Parts: sequence; structure tokens; C-alpha cells
Amino acid sequence: SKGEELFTGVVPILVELDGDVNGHKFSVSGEGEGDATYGKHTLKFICTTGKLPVPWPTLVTTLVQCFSRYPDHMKQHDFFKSAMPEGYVQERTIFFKDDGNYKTRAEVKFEGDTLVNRIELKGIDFKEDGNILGHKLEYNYNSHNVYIMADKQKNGIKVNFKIRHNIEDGSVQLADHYQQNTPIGDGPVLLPDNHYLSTQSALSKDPNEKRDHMVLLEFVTAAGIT
Ligand SMILES: [Mg+2]
Ligand SMILES: [Mg+2]
Repeated sequence: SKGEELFTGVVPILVELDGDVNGHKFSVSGEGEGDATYGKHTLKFICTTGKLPVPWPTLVTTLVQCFSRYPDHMKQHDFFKSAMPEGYVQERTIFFKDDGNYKTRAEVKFEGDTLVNRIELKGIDFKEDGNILGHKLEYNYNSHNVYIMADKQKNGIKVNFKIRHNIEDGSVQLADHYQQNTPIGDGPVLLPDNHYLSTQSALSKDPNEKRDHMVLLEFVTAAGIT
């Protein structure tokens, strides 16, 4: 189908983020590839401005749900690919419990044969010795369910989920995600029935990289319709 046909093979991915958290300005660039056939993508991210002022794990959700594997019997519910190549706007508010919040605006679209995620991130009202600005988050990542519903009035989707970030003392830092996606182009898109994406993510380091960086391996599969 339109859009989906662009994802049958391996697709290069570029991610570019500019961020400001409590006045700490930074940029991140990522490169990698995705194979939606297998719900798989791999990326390496670099902080191009120096040291990242927030923990890497807090940026994972912000840093391409078009690479999710939609089972054949759910293909009519894949909004993300249906909006391609023109793309979609992905906006979030991320509430860190007992701490500050991120607001993000991204455009995800093809530039030539590459899938590009371009993001502006703004974080405010973080505690200086909270888990975020105090860098108390472990370098790992849990598996989540990402809940999706149609937003027919916006010709898009509404998405909600709760990220669990492990803290170095055994506790959990919750990050409540509220998300909206709307197409950039004016063509038709697939508006889905309620369903979810099951995610899993592995964080690692490149032993040959001296810059502040994150290597990510992610698998995502749509479910919840039988
Ligand atoms: Mg196929
Ligand atoms: Mg633990």
C-alpha cells in the first residue's frame, strides 16, 4: 500500500535533535537503519555539543514508530507508514513524576531515501538534584506498551504510555507520555482501532567512541487486535 511500500526493506535513519532543559542547551545526532518487516531498528546517537546534560535514557522515546512491525491482519491500523513519505508531526508532553517535564515537537518524513526524525525538545522545572539533572538513572531500558487510539478530528492519532526508568538505588522514575501525531500532507491516512505497540530496547556503548553517545537496539510489534 502507499507509504507501507517504502518500508519493505532496510531504510537508513537520521535523527537530529536540539534541546534545552532548564537552560542547558544541547544537540544530538543519530544514524542507523530500520527494517520494519522485523520491527527492528538500530541507531547510534552522539551528543554533538559536548556532555549530555540529562541522562541518555530520558531521550529514548523522543529520539520513529513507522518502523514498528504491524502484523498482516493489523495492516489497516498502521497510521505511521500510511502518512509517508510526506510524513507526520509527533508532539509530546512527558511528565517526570515529582520532577519536570519535556515538551517535544518532531517531524518524521522521508528526505530522499532516508527516514528523518527532526526534533525540538524543551524541558522545564527539573529539580537540580532530582533523578534527571542529578543523573541518577541507570543506563538501561524497560519494555512497554504504547497505547494508540484514532483522533478522527485531527486526522491522526492520540498515544499514551508510562515509561519506567530504573533509578540507581532500586527505585523507579515514572515518565508519563501524552502524544499526538498528525499528517504533514493532505492525503488520506489509516485511522486505527485501539491497539498498542509492545516495545523492547537495549542500550549499549561503542567501545571505540570517546564522545558522549548511546547505541540503541529496539524491537517493536503492534498487538491488541485478534
Ligand atoms: Mg511483508
Ligand atoms: Mg535495580
